[PDB]
Amino acid sequence: KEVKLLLLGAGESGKSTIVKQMKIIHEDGYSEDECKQYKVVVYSNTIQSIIAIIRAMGRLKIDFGEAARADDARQLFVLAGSAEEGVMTPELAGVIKRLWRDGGVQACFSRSREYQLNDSASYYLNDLDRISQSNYIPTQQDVLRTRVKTTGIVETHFTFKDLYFKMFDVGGQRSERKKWIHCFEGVTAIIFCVALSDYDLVLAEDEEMNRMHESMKLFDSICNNKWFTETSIILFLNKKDLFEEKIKRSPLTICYPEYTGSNTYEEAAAYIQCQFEDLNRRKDTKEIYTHFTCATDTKNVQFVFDAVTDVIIKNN
Amino acid sequence: PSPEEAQLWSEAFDELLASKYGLAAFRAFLKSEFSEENIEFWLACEDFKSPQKLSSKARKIYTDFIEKEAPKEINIDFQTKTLIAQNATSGCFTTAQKRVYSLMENDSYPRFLKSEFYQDLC
Ligand SMILES: Nc1nc2c(ncn2[C@@H]2O[C@H](COP(=O)(O)OP(=O)(O)O)[C@@H](O)[C@H]2O)c(=O)[nH]1
Ligand code: ALF
Ligand SMILES: [Mg+2]
Repeated sequence: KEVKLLLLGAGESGKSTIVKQMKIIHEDGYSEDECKQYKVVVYSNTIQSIIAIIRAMGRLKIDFGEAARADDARQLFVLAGSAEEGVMTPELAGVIKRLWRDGGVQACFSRSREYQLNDSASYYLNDLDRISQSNYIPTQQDVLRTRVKTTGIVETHFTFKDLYFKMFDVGGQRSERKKWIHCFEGVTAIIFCVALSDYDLVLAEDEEMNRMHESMKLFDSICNNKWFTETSIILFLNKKDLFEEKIKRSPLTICYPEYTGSNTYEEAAAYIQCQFEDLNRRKDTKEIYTHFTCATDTKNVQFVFDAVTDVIIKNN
Repeated sequence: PSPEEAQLWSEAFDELLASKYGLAAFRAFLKSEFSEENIEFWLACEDFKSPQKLSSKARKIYTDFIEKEAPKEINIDFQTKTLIAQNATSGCFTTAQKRVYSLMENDSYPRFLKSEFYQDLC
């Protein structure tokens, strides 16, 4: 039989990354050429990431560790305009390196919640020497880490345990959600993605809205929507890794002002799970299959999906 | 088609948008991924880029592409939307055009190259 899988969630929640993991886990991975094609994206991601930090410093009133970085900071924008796909020159690499080691820049990086910084910034920036090589071919992790904004609706086909999986990947931004109705008919399961780490961040499309609340309001909308009654609502509480790192530094009370609990992984994660699971109104009738995932980790996604599939197999 | 002409589009995105038949093939693809408002907005931005007509065209474009819950609401961030909203001038949409351009180039355009609709033509 055929399965209509629908990947939903607010922007930057991890939908498209899960879609890549289906390719990795169920279709012999990415070829070398396929990886080479992401070289340009990895450079773009890296370059924009450092630029984001620099831009923020002025707004947030943060100064460079060494006054000599001002040169490099301006030199970043000069060479960002020239040094184009698909080569990072040694000069640019050195500029980005110096800026990234600088204490003022690091200060600003640490306050990234006050602006919009790619999740993968430090992943790439801390790995600059490797990626900056002219002979550099991105790894699968590099590919999985890349950020490319999904716009519209994209359909994928794969097979697993004798099931024809029709998978639908959509854009998560407010502007995109009108379009979601185009793939609501005949849905077997929805995998709703929540970026755990978004609890202290604000929406790129509205900087007065806390991301986690946007995700909550959205899930409430979907979860209780009467046309997904005969439809498996799987919840991926995603980015557990970034979350595990965040919760030691940034208090969850930014998101939930009433939360009297500790800032440790399992207690916080448990609290967030409740906030979503409590929004379910057909609690007597409808079951929510929640999982804590790391979309960029193949072993994790493979385990969780294997589980997800078994749910569907039993529930159909 | 050719495929001389056709083949050429995978080298760079400007080729595709520059050609008549190619631009039509891509709009067809975006329509199939329900992301066609991007190509439309860009196509609008070029006709945009008289001041009574510059004033005129701007409002029509805003209602169609930029207002909240607009029919063809494009996928840009809030920092870009506001500076767009605040700023009847020629270089007005430049930033928005560039963002949408990138949106198509980075996401849709690669998938267009791997579709059979282009793979056959080529
Ligand atoms: N560290 C980490 N990064 C993630 C995880 N899930 C997604 N990302 C990254 O977050 C960014 C946004 O992911 P994406 O799937 O494009 O978001 P989408 O808009 O919902 O499709 C990308 O750069 C991903 O590599 C995760 O579980 N852990
Ligand atoms: F929801 Al997205 F890229 F922001 F798929
Ligand atoms: Mg996506």
